[PDB]
Amino acid sequence: ILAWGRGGTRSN
Amino acid sequence: SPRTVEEIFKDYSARRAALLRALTKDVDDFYSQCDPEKENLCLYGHPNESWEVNLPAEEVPPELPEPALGINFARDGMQRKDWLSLVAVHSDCWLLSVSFYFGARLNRNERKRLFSLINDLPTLFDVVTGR
Amino acid sequence: SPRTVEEIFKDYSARRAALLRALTKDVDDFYSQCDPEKENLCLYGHPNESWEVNLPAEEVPPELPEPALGINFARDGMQRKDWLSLVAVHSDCWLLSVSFYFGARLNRNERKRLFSLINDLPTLFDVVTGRK
Repeated sequence: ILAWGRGGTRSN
Repeated sequence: SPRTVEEIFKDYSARRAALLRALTKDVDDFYSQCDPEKENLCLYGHPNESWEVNLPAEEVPPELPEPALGINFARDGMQRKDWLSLVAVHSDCWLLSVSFYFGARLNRNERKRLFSLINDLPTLFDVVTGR
Repeated sequence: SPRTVEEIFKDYSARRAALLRALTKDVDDFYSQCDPEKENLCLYGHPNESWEVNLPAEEVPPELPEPALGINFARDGMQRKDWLSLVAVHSDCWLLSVSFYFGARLNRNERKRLFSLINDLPTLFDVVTGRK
């Protein structure tokens, strides 16, 4: 389906 | 801030034109600015028809609804047309959120009128996917 | 994920019912949970009709559009009725955003139908502010 391939931790 | 149906649609149309340009004519510039190496980035469209890739807003909670956070983190891990398609859908949602944020005080008939105007333009998702 | 206008609108109605409860029947619980000392918190409504005040998701970008971040930071710097109105507007916008995320593949006429169903429900802002 259509989904983000991966990601990253929210910056903080 | 925009308050009437026409004011809100003028703002919507200009922000949409910005985002459409970022996703089509300026896409290589936009793509390159969404550097996975930087902190989390968002794509904004502004009422002067300029687009901007930047960190989320300083002020928390934001005055305006904010766009999807961290789109640069997903850029390299999927097909480019799919990343652009998902940026487009989140950007479509953000436009709608901004307009009905400004339109909070509109009544039910006025809200229908605003949506019908917005619904007169193709969405970013439809243009980007060629639908 | 919801795909038809019927599925998307039932998902919308369920999230909205949860948020309406948070801002009316359970407003004292919601207000108390939004402690300005804590990290940034948001108000989520889910399609099982549950509401929660929680951190945002750690991994970004998110699958769904996210609600307004850090609403607790503003709680004590304004009148309570105005803070609740602001939460209500942002929660109305979030609900609309989620539905039209699921509805990305709908055509123009289906999008018009979806909005008309949503527009037949009073907004959280109107309920909270007492507008009719």
